[PDB]
Amino acid sequence: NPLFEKRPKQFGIGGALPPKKDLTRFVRWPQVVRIQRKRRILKQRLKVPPSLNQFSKTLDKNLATNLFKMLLKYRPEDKAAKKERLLKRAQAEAEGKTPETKKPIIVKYGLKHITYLIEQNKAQLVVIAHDVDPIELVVWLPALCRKMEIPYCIVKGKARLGSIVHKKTASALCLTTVKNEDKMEFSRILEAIKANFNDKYEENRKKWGGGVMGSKSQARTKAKERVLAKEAA
Amino acid sequence: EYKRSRLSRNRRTVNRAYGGVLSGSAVRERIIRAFLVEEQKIVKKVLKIQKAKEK
Amino acid sequence: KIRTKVTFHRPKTLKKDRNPKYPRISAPGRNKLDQYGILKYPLTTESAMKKIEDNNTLVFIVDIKADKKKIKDAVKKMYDIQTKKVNTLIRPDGTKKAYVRLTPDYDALDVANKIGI
Amino acid sequence: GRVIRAQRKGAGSVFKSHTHHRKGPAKFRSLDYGERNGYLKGVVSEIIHDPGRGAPLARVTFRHPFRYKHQKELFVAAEGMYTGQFIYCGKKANLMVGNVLALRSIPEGAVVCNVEHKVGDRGVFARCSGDYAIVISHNPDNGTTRIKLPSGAKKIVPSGCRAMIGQVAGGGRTEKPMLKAGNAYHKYRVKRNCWPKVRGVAMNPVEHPHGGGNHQHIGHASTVRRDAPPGQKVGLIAARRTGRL
RNA sequence: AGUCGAUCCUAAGGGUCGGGGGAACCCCGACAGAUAGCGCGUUUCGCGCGUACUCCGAAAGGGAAUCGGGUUAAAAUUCCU
RNA sequence: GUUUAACAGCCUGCCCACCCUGGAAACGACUCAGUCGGAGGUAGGGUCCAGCGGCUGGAAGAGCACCGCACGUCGCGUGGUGUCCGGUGCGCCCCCGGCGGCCCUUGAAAAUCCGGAGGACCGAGUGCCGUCCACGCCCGGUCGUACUCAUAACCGCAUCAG
RNA sequence: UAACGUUAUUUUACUUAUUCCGUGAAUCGGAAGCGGGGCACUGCCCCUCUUUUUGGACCCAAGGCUUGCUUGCAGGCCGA
Ligand SMILES: [K+]
Ligand SMILES: [K+]
Ligand SMILES: [K+]
Ligand SMILES: [K+]
Ligand SMILES: [K+]
Ligand SMILES: [K+]
Ligand SMILES: [K+]
Ligand SMILES: [K+]
Ligand SMILES: [K+]
Ligand SMILES: [K+]
Ligand SMILES: [K+]
Ligand SMILES: [K+]
Ligand SMILES: [K+]
Ligand SMILES: [Mg+2]
Ligand SMILES: [Mg+2]
Ligand SMILES: [Mg+2]
Ligand SMILES: [Mg+2]
Ligand SMILES: [Mg+2]
Ligand SMILES: [Mg+2]
Ligand SMILES: [Mg+2]
Repeated sequence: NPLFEKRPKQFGIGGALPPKKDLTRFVRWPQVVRIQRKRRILKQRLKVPPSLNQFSKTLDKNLATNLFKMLLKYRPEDKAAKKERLLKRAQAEAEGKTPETKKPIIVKYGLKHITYLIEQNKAQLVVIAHDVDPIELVVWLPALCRKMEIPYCIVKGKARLGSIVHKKTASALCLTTVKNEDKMEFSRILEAIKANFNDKYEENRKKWGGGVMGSKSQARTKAKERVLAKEAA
Repeated sequence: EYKRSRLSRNRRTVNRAYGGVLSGSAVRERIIRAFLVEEQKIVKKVLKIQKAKEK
Repeated sequence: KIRTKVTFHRPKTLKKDRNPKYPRISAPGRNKLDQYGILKYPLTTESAMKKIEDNNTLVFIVDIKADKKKIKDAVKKMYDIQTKKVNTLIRPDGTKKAYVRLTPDYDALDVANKIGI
Repeated sequence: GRVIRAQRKGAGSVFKSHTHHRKGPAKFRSLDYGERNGYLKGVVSEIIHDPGRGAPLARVTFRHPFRYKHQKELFVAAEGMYTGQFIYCGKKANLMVGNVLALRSIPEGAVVCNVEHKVGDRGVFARCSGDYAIVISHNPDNGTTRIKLPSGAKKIVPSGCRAMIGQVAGGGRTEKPMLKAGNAYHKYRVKRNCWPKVRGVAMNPVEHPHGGGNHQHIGHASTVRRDAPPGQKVGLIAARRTGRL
């Protein structure tokens, strides 16, 4: 008991060698990491034209969760389900004399088909991924949806859209019709999305983005402004 | 010719701290310097504590 | 994640040993340097005979690709005789010659008589 | 019609520096947290001669700030420094000959050597034997210090640039006459193939503008244009004046 | 020929990856970069270190180890003792 | 002509360097030259370092010289004696030691080897854990190796006074 | 010499393009705490990051709190 004692270490310039510390912010990262970080920095710094800036304002968290839990029950059949349905149809063709089957109600995907449905005015709701690369594929989609009076929303995750439609990624999704039991909630989500995106399209058309400097330069500017205000008062 | 398999240990070892590397006078000087410097460090720390107590 | 080193090191990733679907070569190659190919023929010059008589040593003409270990193994296989040491040289004509000294348990003269020189 | 010697210099391969026996570059420690904020102590272990360099160099051993090992450095020796001396490098280092300090901490009128041009470059100014820079004034508004260089020029550098207190050792070397060609041969043998030098008027026209003639003479003004192409730019280049003062 | 050399090391330098040029033959050469790997214990996996060439370049530089005596027409610090 | 190899042991201990006692002017010691000493001289006693130094084993059984017997065509046969004791040196070749002069010249790197600072970790009671100690056991690849190296063995058209 | 508009030359602001420098990319920016000073009274503002008689050494955490279960030992926070 009396043999135990403290051995404090005096850490400082010229003192005891410091212990292992977090050096993550000083790491010489690989080229890919460095470039992907600098790309984000440059996009933040440069001024974003309104057409691209409109993609920074995505659907709110609660609204997105509601929309996606709604979409999960309209997913397209997977490969196993398709094969099972096809084999059942083949088995029952002759025996059941080709019985009629109700038209399926599922989400639509694929930029070609979505654009065609929007142009034909069959689409009732459009969902656009915010991180499409190259973004020229969907930068005009909000304008087309506004012109066709089709409610559209911009959501986070082409990967999440692809997961909805059993794909790695999906540029956009579309709903053309909804079930009777879901019509009321679909109308609710539709009015929310229309008030969020479609009605603000005109005002967002003139709003530029970007122009955000680094934290250190922001602090310098704030210090200069504080000095100026203190001197002026 | 200094290889262990070729030369006896006593021929290549000196029985003292830093034996075979530092001379006896150098080792003595190092020991004295270490002891005196640690003593002066203790003296400085005690003097600083006493001054802090006084103020 | 906590990084204590400023330098970035490539992480270690699993590697797999080759498991080819087909063998590139259908079957293993033949053993070109067998004992018969190693031992061409004994030397029957005056110097070779003197070596046999005096130093209990046989003189052989050997494949240039053969080493001392292979020469010893080939001599053992061919004649069932131990070797104390094998010395080798390459003659100016380009062929390898080997002085193979048998152990005292074996008689070079008897071995030569059995071989047929 | 032939490439002149001055032109051939640039290709090198016989005009490259002779550096076989040199002891490595002489420079300050890499600027780090300890030197930026406090001070770091090292010990001078040896004073050595660097072939081809008039000024002696000093080997200094430091304790690594954050590793268990010795940090070895080679500084341009300042006059008065000796083996076993303690050297202090940092912003808070005392103003003593041999210490390396940021120019912001060096009062006006101070004599320094091996002055940095860019913060952290480890010293580029006033490194030759007997040479030094003088601190003239400070400007806190833009954080810049003014210095007088050995040539007499006044230069403005960031106040964070470091400099060693004192003048470079080995001064007065050039006072001694050499008296013979052998001394110059030995001097330049460890520097580069730049000696002896053949006068242009002693050559034929093919290899020098000054060559030729039945008498030895230039035949045209030895002052040449600043924009004269290589091979033609010989003599007194862009001279604003000539002759005695 | 384990003992004499090459072989090993590196010198001036040479040849290169990546990168940068170049119509291209090629040019610069570790300089635009996720290095080779190295130690400890092991359910062969874990832990800890890891500054972009572990390449060529000396039968006079550096460097593991042999001595007498004898022997052939011609070999020996290599053959015999 | 009257010889003694590598290697192993013991002894010795150049010129230096180092250690203990002690405390010096009337200064002393000292080299061819210098130089050294209260930061400890002279003096007394020791330690270490080199050796291509000494003795022993190797090793006299070998080599050499001399004197005999024998086959006398082919015994590479057979036997004895000696190989000892001193001197000398601005001598000659090589190696080493220690000083001094010279430089605005300061006169390579790496492989490799040795030593040291630290002590995480580690063992038992008639056996355990370690052990750079002594002895014993096994193995050691590939290529070059003849000869000339020159008034004829290389180059100069040659067996060329270069 | 200004309301409108054209033209030319200078001064100056930003940093992400671009250029340059240093490093084995090892404490960069802001704030807050531990200590030291004054004020008058409980708050303010002003400063520091621990090392300067010596040719020494310095790494791989002691200690405290807290969990698995009662520790072969192992997992977290402070120390930092
Ligand atoms: K030319
Ligand atoms: K020259
Ligand atoms: K001249
Ligand atoms: K002329
Ligand atoms: K003239
Ligand atoms: K290229
Ligand atoms: K390269
Ligand atoms: K060699
Ligand atoms: K022998
Ligand atoms: K030997
Ligand atoms: K040890
Ligand atoms: K030979
Ligand atoms: K030769
Ligand atoms: Mg790397
Ligand atoms: Mg003249
Ligand atoms: Mg390439
Ligand atoms: Mg190698
Ligand atoms: Mg005899
Ligand atoms: Mg120890
Ligand atoms: Mg010819």
